[PDB]
Amino acid sequence: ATLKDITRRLKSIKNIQKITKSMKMVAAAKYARAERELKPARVYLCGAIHSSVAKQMKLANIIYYSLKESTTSEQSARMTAMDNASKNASEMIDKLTLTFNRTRQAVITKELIEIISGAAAL
Amino acid sequence: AGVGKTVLIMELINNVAKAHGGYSVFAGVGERTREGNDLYHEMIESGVINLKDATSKVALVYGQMNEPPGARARVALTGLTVAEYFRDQEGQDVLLFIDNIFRFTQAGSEVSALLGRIPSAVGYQPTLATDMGTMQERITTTKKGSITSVQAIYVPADDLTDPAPATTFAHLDATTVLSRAIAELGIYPAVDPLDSTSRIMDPNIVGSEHYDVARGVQKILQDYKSLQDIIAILGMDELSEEDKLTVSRARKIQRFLSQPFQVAEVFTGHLGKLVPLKETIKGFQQILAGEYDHLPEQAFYMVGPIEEAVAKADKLA
Amino acid sequence: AGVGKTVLIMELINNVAKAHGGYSVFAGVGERTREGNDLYHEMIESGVINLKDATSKVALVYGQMNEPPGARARVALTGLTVAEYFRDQEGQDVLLFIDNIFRFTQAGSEVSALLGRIPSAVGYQPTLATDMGTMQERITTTKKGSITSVQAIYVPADDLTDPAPATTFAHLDATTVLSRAIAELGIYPAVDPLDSTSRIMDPNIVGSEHYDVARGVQKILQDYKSLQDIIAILGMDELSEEDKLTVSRARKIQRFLSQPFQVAEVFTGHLGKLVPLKETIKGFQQILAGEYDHLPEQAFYMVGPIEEAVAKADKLAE
Amino acid sequence: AGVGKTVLIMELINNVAKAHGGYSVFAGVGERTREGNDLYHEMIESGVINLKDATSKVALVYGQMNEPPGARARVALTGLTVAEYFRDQEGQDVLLFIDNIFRFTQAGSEVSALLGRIPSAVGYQPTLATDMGTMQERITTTKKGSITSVQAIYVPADDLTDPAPATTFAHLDATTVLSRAIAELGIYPAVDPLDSTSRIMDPNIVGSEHYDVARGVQKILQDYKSLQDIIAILGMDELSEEDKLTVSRARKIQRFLSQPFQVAEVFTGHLGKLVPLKETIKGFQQILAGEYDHLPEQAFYMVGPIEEAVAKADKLA
Amino acid sequence: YFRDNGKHALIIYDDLSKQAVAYRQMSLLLRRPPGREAYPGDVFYLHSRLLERAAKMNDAFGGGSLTALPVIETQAGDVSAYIPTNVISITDGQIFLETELFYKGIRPAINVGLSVSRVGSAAQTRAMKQVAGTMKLELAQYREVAAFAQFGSDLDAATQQLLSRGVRLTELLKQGQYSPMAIEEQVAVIYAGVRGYLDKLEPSKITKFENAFLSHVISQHQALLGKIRTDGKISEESDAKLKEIVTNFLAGFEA
Amino acid sequence: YFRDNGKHALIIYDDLSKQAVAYRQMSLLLRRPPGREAYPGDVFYLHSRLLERAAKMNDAFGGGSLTALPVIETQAGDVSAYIPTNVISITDGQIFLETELFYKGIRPAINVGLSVSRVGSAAQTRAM
Amino acid sequence: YFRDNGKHALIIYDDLSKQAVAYRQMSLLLRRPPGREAYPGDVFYLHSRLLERAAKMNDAFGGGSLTALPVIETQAGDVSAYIPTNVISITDGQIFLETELFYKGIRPAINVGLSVSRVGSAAQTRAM
Ligand SMILES: Nc1ncnc2c1ncn2[C@@H]1O[C@H](COP(=O)(O)OP(=O)(O)O)[C@@H](O)[C@H]1O
Ligand SMILES: Nc1ncnc2c1ncn2[C@@H]1O[C@H](COP(=O)(O)OP(=O)(O)O)[C@@H](O)[C@H]1O
Ligand SMILES: [Mg+2]
Ligand SMILES: [Mg+2]
Repeated sequence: ATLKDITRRLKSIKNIQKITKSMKMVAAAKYARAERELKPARVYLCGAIHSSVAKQMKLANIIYYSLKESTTSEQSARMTAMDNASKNASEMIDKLTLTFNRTRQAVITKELIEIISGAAAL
Repeated sequence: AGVGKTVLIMELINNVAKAHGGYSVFAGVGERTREGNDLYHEMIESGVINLKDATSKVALVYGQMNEPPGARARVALTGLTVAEYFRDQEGQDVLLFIDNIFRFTQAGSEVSALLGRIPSAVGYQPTLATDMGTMQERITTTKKGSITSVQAIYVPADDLTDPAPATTFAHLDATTVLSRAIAELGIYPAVDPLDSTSRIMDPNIVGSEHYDVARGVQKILQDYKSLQDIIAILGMDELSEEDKLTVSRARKIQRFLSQPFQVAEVFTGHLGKLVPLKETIKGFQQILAGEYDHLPEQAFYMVGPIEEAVAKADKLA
Repeated sequence: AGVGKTVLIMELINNVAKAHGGYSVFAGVGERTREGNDLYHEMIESGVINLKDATSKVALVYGQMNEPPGARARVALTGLTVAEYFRDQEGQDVLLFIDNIFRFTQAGSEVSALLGRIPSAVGYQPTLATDMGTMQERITTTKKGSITSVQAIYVPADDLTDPAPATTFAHLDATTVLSRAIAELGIYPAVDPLDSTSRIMDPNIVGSEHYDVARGVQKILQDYKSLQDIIAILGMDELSEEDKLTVSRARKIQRFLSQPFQVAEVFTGHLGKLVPLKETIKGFQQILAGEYDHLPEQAFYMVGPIEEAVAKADKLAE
Repeated sequence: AGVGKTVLIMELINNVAKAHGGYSVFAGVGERTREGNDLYHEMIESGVINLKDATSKVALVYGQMNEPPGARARVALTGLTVAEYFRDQEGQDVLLFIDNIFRFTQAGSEVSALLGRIPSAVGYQPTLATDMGTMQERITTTKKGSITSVQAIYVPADDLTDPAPATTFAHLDATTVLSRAIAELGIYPAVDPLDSTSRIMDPNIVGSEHYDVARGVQKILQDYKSLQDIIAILGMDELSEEDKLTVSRARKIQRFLSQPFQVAEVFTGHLGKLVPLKETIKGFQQILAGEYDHLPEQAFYMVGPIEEAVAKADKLA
Repeated sequence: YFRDNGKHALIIYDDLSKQAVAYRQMSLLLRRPPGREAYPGDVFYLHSRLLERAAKMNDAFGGGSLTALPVIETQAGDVSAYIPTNVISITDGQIFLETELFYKGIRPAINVGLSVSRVGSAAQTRAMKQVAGTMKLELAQYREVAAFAQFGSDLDAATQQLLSRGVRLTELLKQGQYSPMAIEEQVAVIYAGVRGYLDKLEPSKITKFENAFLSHVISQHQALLGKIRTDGKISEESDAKLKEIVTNFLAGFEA
Repeated sequence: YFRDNGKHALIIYDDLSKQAVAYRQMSLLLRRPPGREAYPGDVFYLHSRLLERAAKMNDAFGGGSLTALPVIETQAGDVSAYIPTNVISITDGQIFLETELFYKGIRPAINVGLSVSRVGSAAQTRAM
Repeated sequence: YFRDNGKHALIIYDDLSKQAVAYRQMSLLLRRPPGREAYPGDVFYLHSRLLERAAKMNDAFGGGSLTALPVIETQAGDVSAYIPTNVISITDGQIFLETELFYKGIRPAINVGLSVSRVGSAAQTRAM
């Protein structure tokens, strides 16, 4: 890993941390507005949840009952999946920012010791 | 730059002279000539320098950027000497400002290089730590007095681990971080109350009460910061009666941390306050109990003691 | 190393030097001897060099990779001397090709220590920039006559910030920057559309249509560049309708930038195409407007004019 | 530093030397003296050293972290010469255990500096590799007799491209590269499965059953490796039904590539294990085939043969 | 000479980088001990001493002034390299130009969020300082949300407005080469975007509008501009005329 | 003195990192070819010869002991740098301290998962 | 000898990475100031001299040929490295191998994007 490699990786992951942080909010607005509307209906990339019902698979009165149990489950899980993705990206920023500084320092030292070798040998 | 650095320096001088009868020295280590002149005239203005008589509380030692590395590596030493007379002859508590410490290291690095010495890690001088040590070790409490130093820290490539900052942090007993976000949100002085820490912040040194109160303030502001995510996007009308208490209490504490300075008198209009240690501790301790739970938020902003928080909460009938 | 410099200088000779009314000078400076013999016999066949009569139009100078540094440090000065006379004591139109001009810097730095100098940064001789200065400033159009100079520049360790190439930029009116990242995808020529500049990229000079389409291409390619790393993790579908449309167009523009060369036939398997100016501007104008968003991207890969891309898409029906 | 070179070499001594007919030499090069005292007394207690008899099986040569550089620069040659005799002038079989051979190269830098040469890269001696050569080429099997050498190689700052370790690869028939990152996952021995090679890994020498399984394991471990960027951000929840499967298998294989050592019993408390080659193949053959897809990962962690993992799944309530 | 004799000068060093390289050549060939990047320990002393000669004189010494615009070429965005690090530390401020900005459309390619003037406010005319302050805060707020512009359809009311204001002002900051504007001409066009007149106009049309709008106010409203300059800010009278010129022009534009 | 005359001593080197920099200063003023972080080839030897003198003697030599607790200050958890990896590969174990744990209020701030002291296990009381 | 006598020879240099190291040593001991990465300023000339001697001869010189396959060892799969790019810049192309491809089953582990032939189809039969 060089500085070019790292700063490129840093900026992109810093961006993934941003989009994911806003998608945490968007899902939180959709989740709350859906959990407030499961109450009267009670008595009548979102992670594993899209596979959970698709793997378990392998009129008008009940069709609605499930369709408001879905949005509470989905916009909730998306809030959870994305709360992770941004926090994982945050940990990856903190880690890569540290690698970048070590590497910056090392390179400066290296490139300087090479100049010194050439001057003393004369 | 931007946040009230100079004002804080000019206030420290003014406040230390009034409370502890000690003078101040300011050392400009590779300072820009434009910013040097600007400080001179700004210091005349705030009254810490008097052209007419002899009430000036600061001395000025200047080593401008356009001077050879020798000159700029010695200016911290010229200022240290002036500061030392006030401690070792008049028995005062001297306040020494170095602006800034990186340029002291920078200058040493160059002298070294010019002397043919082999550079060290990251291009610094091999005498880096001793260059620092020989200078930084004269700034101490003797039995005849003390020199206390506030040094401006520049961090290269925003890297704390960089040899220049890294070395300095060995001699540091406190950090005062002037925050950017806190300045535009009105709060002055713009001191970040969570980045700023102290070594003498320990119950055995400053008393059990001083420790317990300020650790309570820190806890309340730290708990406030985490609650902000639940507040900003979800909604305030969710949290229980025990959480609403902590939100308003901490917000009132934030306001009480702001202060009208004596040097910012001919700029903001408000009168400047110098709050003693006892009144500082008791006020924040009182807010933590719930004694001022009834009072409005905008009372503690820009006041002296907690008594001025009463007069301002009355004037808004 | 190995991204297309020579192939490109070869195609330009094919496209410009063959037509050119006047004299040309080719300097082989510290490159492959094989290439020189390849060049010699291609020019004899095409007639640009005639051994029998005296209607010859090219002068050749060679000091290749098999020579000691001193020969390599000077052959560039020999070439441009042949080019200097034709500029002044003939006053005519002169073309000057140098492959590779890096090998005059490298050479100079091969003997620097044995000359008693402390090395400057990255190993180079402390006189890098002035050696360059006193050499390059001779390669120029004066009032006495004209020189069109094409110079291949090797970029050591694939680093454009390397003293040698970095100091070469200031000596140039137009820059074509090849890229390995682009070559490894199969895009030839691997010109970087976001790092190649020219002094006459100005509406006042090339017209507003030429300039607006040009900047339009770069704009979409920069947009797609800044989505690249984000869409790879978050998935394609999470993109808005405006974006996944600039992704399709930019990817198609990316391929329409690639072109088969009359000289690279032994590499591509494709008959070389040369696309005139007005057919280029209009073609790219069209992809940007949206006129080909129903075509598969592989229609635009390795073709000539925009008409050929439609023909290719038609053939991909079966 | 601290990955398990010495624990590896001690387990190897226990597992190969005791059960071979012939002599062994141990050279201690630039290492811990206490480790020498540890080895000596434990060899006395087991009876491979006999202070009264003539049946001693091991020659010891030591030149450790306390010796001048010259001494450490040559110790490797001394233990080597002891091993040279036993190979030739007996018509016999020798084992040679050196720990640590890096210190030879390292000791070369120290004297090279005072010999006043122009250093090569990283500060190292310009003679680095010829030094290493004239030394390494004597540690070899000949027509006259064989040396099985197991040398421990220290890696400066985990950089396998550092001249010292980088040049050592050319001199080996097998490389067991230990990985810090693997150790932090709690996997021992921390052998890097995708970075460890042997010249005997040939379908004509080990047979195709051994070759096909080995290669197949390296394939699934490589495929998992490129899946670890996507996981690192989004998690395993954003994976296909195909990729999820290779991951579960690769994680089961990663852990089954770990086993407790006899020389580790002292601190683990768990009995050490010795797995016959045919059982290692059968075990990994089965995980790949898909025969243990219902079992959990943690069932493959720190066991011997594949049977023991099956029994560990029952044990998990 | 100008600074000293009551006059005002502006010097451009293009560039100081090559001057440094040149000094390194001499330093090394004189066997002076090499340092970081092969530069001698007094390469800072070389630039620092030059750039501190630029100054604003008081009335007693003539009242003159010298302003320096030094140019530094970074290598792959490395502002931390020796010489960049030096001259950055000497100057009173920096204008950062960036490649990905340049090709995205932003020309000139100034990174508004990173560039600084420590002198700043104390050298703008009262009129500029009014619209500039509003633009500063509106763009900064924009920069926070900019990432969720292309990845957000379920945006709330308050942020959707911020994005729109942002891209608008961003376009207003774009400018052609070899066509500098008078300070009043400048505030006039920023005024349009700042007061939200271009909020409904399509972002791809802002360049066409500004060119036509500016051409118009220069043609007919020579007095309105003269007021913005002389009045020493945007007056109540000036606020009214602008509100009318824009609205009617804007309707006429979109027809 | 205590080690050899039947007694037991404990030495604390606070810290060995700063001794390394002093020695780097010495080595660079002496013009000795720098390696990683400009340290001279023999920084390892500098600490190894020292830290080896801490030992437990048998009864035949008085039964004494010297115990060494050398301190190494890392930058931002970089227990992978030159001087840290040297001292690790010289001493018998490590007590690891993290900024992370200190802040939370785990005081003392020991990582009890990374820390090791394999030779101290035999020398632990049965009660413990 | 084969090349100049109407015969056809193929030479393999395994590997030119090590010869450069030998050259580096030889140069530094001859007290010739180090250049880039500690190698002599002329490491390019070292290999350029040698590989330019691999050639195809016309019929007046006997029609012979010497073909060369130099071997270079990369560090951590980095072809963009200074020494690798020096040799790549001499030869008529490169076969590039990657440990990642090797372990995935792609054997030979040829990276197609990064490997090229500079003679191309001219070196193939019509059938190929
Ligand atoms: N195979 C193993 N099983 C369990 N722990 C191990 C094993 N190998 C190494 N370790 C851990 O690593 C530590 C260091 O071991 P050691 O071999 O002395 O490191 P080094 O590679 O420097 O020789 C041990 O104290 C132990 O905690
Ligand atoms: N224009 C192109 N079209 C197809 N293939 C190309 C093209 N340019 C280069 N190549 C391929 O890549 C190789 C490298 O090109 P070359 O000009 O020899 O590189 P350089 O001179 O920059 O070192 C060529 O041998 C050829 O196979
Ligand atoms: Mg070429
Ligand atoms: Mg060990």
